[PDB]
Amino acid sequence: RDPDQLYSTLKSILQQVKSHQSAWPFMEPVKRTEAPGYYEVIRFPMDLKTMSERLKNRYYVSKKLFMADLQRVFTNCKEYNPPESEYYKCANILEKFFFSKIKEAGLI
Amino acid sequence: DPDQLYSTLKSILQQVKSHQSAWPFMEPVKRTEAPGYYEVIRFPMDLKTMSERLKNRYYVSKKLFMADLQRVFTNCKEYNPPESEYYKCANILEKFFFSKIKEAGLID
Ligand SMILES: Cc1nn(-c2ccccc2)nc1C(N)=O
Repeated sequence: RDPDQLYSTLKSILQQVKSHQSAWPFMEPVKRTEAPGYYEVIRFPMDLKTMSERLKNRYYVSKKLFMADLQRVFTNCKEYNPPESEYYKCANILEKFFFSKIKEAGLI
Repeated sequence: DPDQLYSTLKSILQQVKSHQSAWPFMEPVKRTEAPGYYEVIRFPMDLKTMSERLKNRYYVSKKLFMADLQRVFTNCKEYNPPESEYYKCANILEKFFFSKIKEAGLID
């Protein structure tokens, strides 16, 4: 009602974010191969697989914890990448999608 | 050497407040104009409050400043529809903000 309604709603939102066509940069921990020096620059890495695990592990006891993890994915992307890069574009597209899903669910 | 941070922050904040897309963010959101804003947004922020905080010597680190200004954008994006003028302004100004922060070496 309180606790497991939240779990179901977050799982649904997170699964929908993950299936979106712009989610592909964010699906797994950034690979050093593909961004040597990423981990020198970004101090709190986050990605959607880590979020899936956190969710499964019952970490997301509130809306604000879930929002902070997902928002971190986007702020990492915008800190690391130039504004006209495909990655930055994907972040803003997926963020719009995310907020519509949050609103659609009445999450508060 | 001593007031270097203050000077950098003041310059960044001044440029952000002068930008043509800053107008939605210049002052606190009024309840009369935004139904249930303060039910949904728990950490309101605006650029007049940031100006005060800065004058008040609250911004003792780059991280405190970046968190406030990022909050201005994320509040807007959560609350408003994704094709609204406000949402468009927020992302424009957010791109501007990340470029100014990078330009000043305050991250990377
Ligand atoms: C809502 C909203 N309303 N306003 C607003 C700004 C200026 C004049 C009148 C209203 N800003 C926002 C915002 N930044 O979310």
